Amino acid sequence: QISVRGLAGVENVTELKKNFNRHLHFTLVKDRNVATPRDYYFALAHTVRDHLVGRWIRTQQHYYEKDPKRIYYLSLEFYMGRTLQNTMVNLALENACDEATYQLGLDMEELEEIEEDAGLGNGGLGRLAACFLDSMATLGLAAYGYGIRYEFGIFNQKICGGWQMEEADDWLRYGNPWEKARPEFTLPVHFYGRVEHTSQGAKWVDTQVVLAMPYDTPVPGYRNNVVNTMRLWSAKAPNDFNLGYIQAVLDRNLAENISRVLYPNDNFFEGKELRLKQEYFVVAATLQDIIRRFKSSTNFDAFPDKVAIQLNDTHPSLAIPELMRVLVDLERLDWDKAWEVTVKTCAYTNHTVLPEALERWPVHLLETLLPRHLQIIYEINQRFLNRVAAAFPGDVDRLRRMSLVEEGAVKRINMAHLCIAGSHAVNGVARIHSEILKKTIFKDFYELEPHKFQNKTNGITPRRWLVLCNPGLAEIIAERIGEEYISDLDQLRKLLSYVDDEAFIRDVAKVKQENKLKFAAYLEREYKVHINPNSLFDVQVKRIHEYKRQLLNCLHVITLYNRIKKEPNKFVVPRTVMIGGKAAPGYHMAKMIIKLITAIGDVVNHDPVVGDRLRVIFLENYRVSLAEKVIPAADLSEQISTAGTEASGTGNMKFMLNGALTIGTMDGANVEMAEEAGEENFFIFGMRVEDVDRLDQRGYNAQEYYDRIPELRQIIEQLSSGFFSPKQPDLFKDIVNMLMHHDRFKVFADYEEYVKCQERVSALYKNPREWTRMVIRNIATSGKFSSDRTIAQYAREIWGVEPSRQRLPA
Amino acid sequence: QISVRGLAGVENVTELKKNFNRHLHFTLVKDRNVATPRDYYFALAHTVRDHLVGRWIRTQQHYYEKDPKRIYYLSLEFYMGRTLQNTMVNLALENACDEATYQLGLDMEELEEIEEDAGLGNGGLGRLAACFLDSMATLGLAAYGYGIRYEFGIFNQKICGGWQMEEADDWLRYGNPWEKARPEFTLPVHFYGRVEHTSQGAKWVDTQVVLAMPYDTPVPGYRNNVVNTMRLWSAKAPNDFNLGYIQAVLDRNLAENISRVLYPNDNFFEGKELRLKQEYFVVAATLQDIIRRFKSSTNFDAFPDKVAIQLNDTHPSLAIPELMRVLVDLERLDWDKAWEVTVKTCAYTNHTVLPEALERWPVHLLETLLPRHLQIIYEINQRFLNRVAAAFPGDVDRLRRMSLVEEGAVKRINMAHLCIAGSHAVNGVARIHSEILKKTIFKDFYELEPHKFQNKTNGITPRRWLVLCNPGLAEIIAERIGEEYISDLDQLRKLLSYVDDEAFIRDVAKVKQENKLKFAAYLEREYKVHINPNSLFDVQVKRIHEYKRQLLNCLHVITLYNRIKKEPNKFVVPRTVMIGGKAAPGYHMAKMIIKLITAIGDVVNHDPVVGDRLRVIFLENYRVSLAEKVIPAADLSEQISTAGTEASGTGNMKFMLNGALTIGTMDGANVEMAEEAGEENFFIFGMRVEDVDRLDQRGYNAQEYYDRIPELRQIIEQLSSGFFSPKQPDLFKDIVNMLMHHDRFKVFADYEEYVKCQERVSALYKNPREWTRMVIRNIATSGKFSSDRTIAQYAREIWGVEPSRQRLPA
Ligand SMILES: OC[C@H]1O[C@@H](c2cc(O)c(Cl)cc2O)[C@H](O)[C@@H](O)[C@@H]1O
Ligand SMILES: OC[C@H]1O[C@@H](c2cc(O)c(Cl)cc2O)[C@H](O)[C@@H](O)[C@@H]1O
Repeated sequence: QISVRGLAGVENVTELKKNFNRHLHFTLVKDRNVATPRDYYFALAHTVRDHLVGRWIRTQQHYYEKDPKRIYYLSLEFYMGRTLQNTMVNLALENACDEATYQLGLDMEELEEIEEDAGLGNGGLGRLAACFLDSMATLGLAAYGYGIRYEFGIFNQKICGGWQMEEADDWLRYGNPWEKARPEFTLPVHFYGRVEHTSQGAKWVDTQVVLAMPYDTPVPGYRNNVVNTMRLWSAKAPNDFNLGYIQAVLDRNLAENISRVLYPNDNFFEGKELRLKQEYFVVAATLQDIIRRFKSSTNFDAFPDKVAIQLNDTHPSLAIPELMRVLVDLERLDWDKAWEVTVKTCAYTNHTVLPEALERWPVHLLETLLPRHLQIIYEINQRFLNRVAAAFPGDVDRLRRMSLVEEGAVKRINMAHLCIAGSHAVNGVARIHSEILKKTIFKDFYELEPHKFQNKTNGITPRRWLVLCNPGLAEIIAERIGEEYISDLDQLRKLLSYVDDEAFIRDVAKVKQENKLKFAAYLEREYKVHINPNSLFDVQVKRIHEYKRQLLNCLHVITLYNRIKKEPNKFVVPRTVMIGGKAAPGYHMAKMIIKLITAIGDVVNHDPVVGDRLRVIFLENYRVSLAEKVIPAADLSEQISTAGTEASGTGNMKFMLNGALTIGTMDGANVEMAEEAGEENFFIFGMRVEDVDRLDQRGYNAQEYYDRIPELRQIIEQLSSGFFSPKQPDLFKDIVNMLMHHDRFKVFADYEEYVKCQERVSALYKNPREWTRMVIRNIATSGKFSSDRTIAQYAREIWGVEPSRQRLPA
Repeated sequence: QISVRGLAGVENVTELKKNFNRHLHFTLVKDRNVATPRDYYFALAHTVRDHLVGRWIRTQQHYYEKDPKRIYYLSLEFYMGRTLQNTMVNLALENACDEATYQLGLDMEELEEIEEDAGLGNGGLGRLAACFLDSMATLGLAAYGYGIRYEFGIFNQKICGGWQMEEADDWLRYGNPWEKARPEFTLPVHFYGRVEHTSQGAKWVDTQVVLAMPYDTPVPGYRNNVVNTMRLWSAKAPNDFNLGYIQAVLDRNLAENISRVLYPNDNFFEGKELRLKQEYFVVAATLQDIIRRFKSSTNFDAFPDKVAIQLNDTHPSLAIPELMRVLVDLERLDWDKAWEVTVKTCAYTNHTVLPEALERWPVHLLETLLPRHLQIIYEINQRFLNRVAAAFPGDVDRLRRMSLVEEGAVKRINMAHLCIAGSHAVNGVARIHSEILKKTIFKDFYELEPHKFQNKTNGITPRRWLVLCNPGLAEIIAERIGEEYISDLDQLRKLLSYVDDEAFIRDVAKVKQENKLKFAAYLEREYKVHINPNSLFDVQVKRIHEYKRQLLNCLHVITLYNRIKKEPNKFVVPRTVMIGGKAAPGYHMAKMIIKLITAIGDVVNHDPVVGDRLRVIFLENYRVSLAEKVIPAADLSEQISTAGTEASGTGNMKFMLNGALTIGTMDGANVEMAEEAGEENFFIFGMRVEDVDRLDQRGYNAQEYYDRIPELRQIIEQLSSGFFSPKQPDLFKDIVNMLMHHDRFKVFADYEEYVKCQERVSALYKNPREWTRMVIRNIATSGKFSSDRTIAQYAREIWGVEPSRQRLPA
């Protein structure tokens, strides 16, 4: 149908059809009379998978022969989403499969909806890893993603009576056609035990053993015939485990619980033992696999020339002392040489400055679980602090500030400090974030080793986040400037010469309207809710957190409602306000915010005087597959975190690429986005980081704002009195109390500027032509935020490898 | 190479080779450079599996269109063994695959050894179910095997210091290519809860739900293109199970433990709750599936015309009250009508008379776990005892004897009594066993309903137990009489006209010698033990139990050793005595018997004076795949259970079919075997059932035998003093004490006759020609013991269906 979706040749369509029928018969053991729609999905998936394997085998063969430097990306999260469409896009198979399935009497889009999301991440950090894998394959790097194959991913969110309910994400229930179990590469991982010192070094003995079994998933590059590997470990008990008899067999579950479930916290540290076991499990298995592959190329001098290990946050920080353990205890290298290799091999990416998100493990936990690693950590600390002492003699407070060991009630290890000490590069994820790191939390470290600190602004893959989810927009762009931009997003700048082109303006606007109509229909079909497709689609989708300030959005929504009630017969630009996202199960305040949103909807959506001028919808079960639907449909993107709290954001970039305008604070990547597009083409409001600092020094008093803003006072009084909860008048007392007395994120301080800025948004929306022209100026300058750019910078500036756009033979 | 293994046509071999290469590439994602031998096995398995699916789909389609009466065989055990070779044999693919793999540079037998046994059974009962499935498919019956997909089958047995060690049988580790998950047919099973009585009957409420997910395995008939289904249920937690968050997800294991492990007891009742849950789980899921299939053909009058349910022992006895529950509570049939349907549908096979093996469940367990079923059981009992009271007025002791409810310390339900009451047919498994049932334990029931009681003598499949495991013998037989006997074993009688044929005599003897040489080499290659291939192979392989009297064998072995030590330079027929089998983990005495066997070996095998004249080997990890190796190699089959204890035996039939002579008591099927071959061609010794009864009435005193048999006295003195355990002199005190004071199985009483009979065996072995002639007379009369005969009798006399040897189209 559309050009960017590839060729549907006679030979190709015929071959796809026969292979579809072969899989239905031989693989699924079905015929057309008994086949379910799910059987049809699987037949398609296996057919597409067949096209991957040839390239997969030849890619890994190519790496064996050429022996390039290998990049190992270690993460506890890979938020992959669905694989079928992505695979078709990257292999240029989409139109051919669409035609083939149509001729078989099937609708491909319907089959695509059957695939479960691979939900092995929480949000931004997990999705970044997924975008990064796509870009590394597209840029021809010999890269491997290593993680855990969780049996249960992020929970499915149900809303019951306005409250979030969690249910297990049993994503493997029907099987996963994309993964290949590799039980032959099973590796042992050790826990507990004790340390013995001999004549020939230390020995870690009396350990409990858990097996790590790898499952490999292919990662196709964009039309370059490269297929890299994501290797995910699964926990298995050894066969003599606990070996009355029946109980011993049932107790195997204990060991296998390591890979059972993803911790559902985003930007929050929960110091539970099972989480620590997960972190060591991934690191121990991965490092053995790395070293095995290195030896099959004795002399570890060349190790950093052939291996790069990227630590995604501090979660795999144990890679540093584990590498030291292997090099010193097992390979018998001297400490100083081992340390040189480790530092040159490892690099660390920081993703947050929130104190509650920083990993600080109790010494007593590491003592029992990983006694040898604790010893190595102490030795690293001693040697590091000796360097600090020599550099800044007599500065005793610096020594205590920089220590890997934090003293106090319980002694803890600061994992971020470990990562900096043992890595040759430390990077933040947006320019403002990387500056904050050097100025505040890692200032001491920056002073000691300034060369270590870098910036790598985040990006998103234009394959999933434009071509896949928004083919209509990708097509009208390709009509003007060709197809090269899909792997070279800077080419979108060429669209600036079309900002006054009336044909293009109409097309951009048409694509958005189509996206909005399709999404409006989806809301009725799957959730029975009626919305006006001509209204402004005002959307905030992201994890529910206090710092992300969904509450500030709520205040604006109520302001709009109160203004309509005050002057009903006055014209207002109609809005559909959509908010979605999951709350961590134990995060009470975030759960209360969800309830508030639904409660506001309950009042607003049923007020006759409001009509179809204002609607508030909570988007249930926000996840990658839902993002692919709602983002192309959005008009306004809400990126309203308190300045200095959102390290980067990536949702922001997705909205920019898909034709939404942004209302946002000067936080994270918003700063660089506004810089690229021009501040006049962005809706910037609120405190800058410097203004937040000034308020903190003076002392933040929310009462001041309540006293001086009558509209804000009305809302707080409505919340307190039970306007949005008539049967439970005091339901939102915790929210009001927090807002009034202990708001770390200064919601009130940005309220006036936010509401004023929102008025400017509504004004522009009244003029469709000038709204669309500003949209074009955004899309056209979004090129910097391709993860291809991000990965190219990592490759050149951290890993020491050159990216390549050259094809491998088909 | 050999005729019975089928044709290796040019077209077939070429096609197999290309499909092998396709699976290696596309299915396994490997090439010839990285492929492991296990990859080669899987490529072969997938290639052979492809040939099954066409026939599988068309068989199940045929059943849908023709709507025949369906046979449901319910068992907690299916001891299937390996599937690859069996599939090739039944599809006539063995020579073609052998040729194809040879041309690819691979040895097929080596690949066959890679397959794990499907060890989902304990011994005789589990293996009978497997033989039965083969025969039902071969006889063209619309039959379904229903059971549990245990994650862990029978434990692997390791011998350490002469002691049995158990390790988990992780048989699914590498995947199972034969099964097909059918998550679309997932069914809920209910546990616990309580009963509510309404206006419209009883209701079972507040239950805990476990999901039952089916996995289907194909069962090919012998060259008739029929492929039936074995459906095995796997336990799954529902997604809202327990739905802090992490613990709730980890607790899903509790529900899923139902299908985790096979209880490793054979012929022994362990009244554990998890076992009861397994028994209900299989029954509840199966019956819903049965009824679903029946409704898709309202009126349950025709139910018994379209459905037969065979209960394999009492393990699935809950099918009776579960069918009543469904019919009465859910379908709203009146009691009397529901009961008529149930009785006409169900039939029960008894497999034991041992009191310790009979299932007697505590009322308090059923009360908590299955409250509605207990109520139904009481009502069944009340109505049944009313019939007994009317038939035998005033006989109050009969009422208490026949009750389904046993009074005492703890009230129990006798599951065997339930089965008789609720089945239209009750059968034993050998003529003597079925007579014992009518005369002793079920005498009261036989008097009330004589028509109910039948015999169905057990059998074994001649596919696995001759063609597959002994191709050399199958071939020399086919040369003389053709190939028809493989599905018509009575044709072996034609071999009687060859008993004086010198060519045939030499061939039979040659095949045995070849089998013995191959097995002697196996013992060195995989277990580093040296044996003399010219010695008599004296083998007892079966589960270790007191009733099977491995101890009587031990006494004979020591007698032979003591006789050699007394007269070293006297000639004795050389023997290799092989004993193998697993002991239940909690069965202390059986574990002590294994230790005794190894201890005897330790002394005997290292005595220089003995030389290669006597060897004692314990066959480690006895299982189906090992049976296929050792049985064709045997000269003498030990079937020496105390008369009246072995219900049938099936190992006995396997040895008879494969050219071993039998030393045995007149117990189980031994009686019918001796009858078929002629008593002169069998080595029969010891007490008959009547002699055991006379001894019990008088009182068994073992001291009498000790006092009057000096050779027996010497052995007991050797055991007591520590001759076979010099470092632990009292190691075997428990064994001596049991033998002397509390031997339920009268080992001493048969010792003299056993030793005397063994002398006659040695005498015959000295004359190879007359030994072989007797062998021919055994093989020739083994036809009755084909499971095709057994199943034909079940079909005609119990199920009311006609078997068919007619092909379905290829
Ligand atoms: O860098 C990817 C994303 O990581 C997010 C992020 C950082 C973390 O440290 C953890 Cl544990 C989870 C997470 O989603 C940041 O909040 C977001 O600003 C950033 O865009
Ligand atoms: O009928 C099959 C076999 O079942 C055996 C047998 C009977 C049982 O009741 C149980 Cl629980 C397990 C078992 O293996 C009998 O001991 C044997 O004599 C018979 O040949």
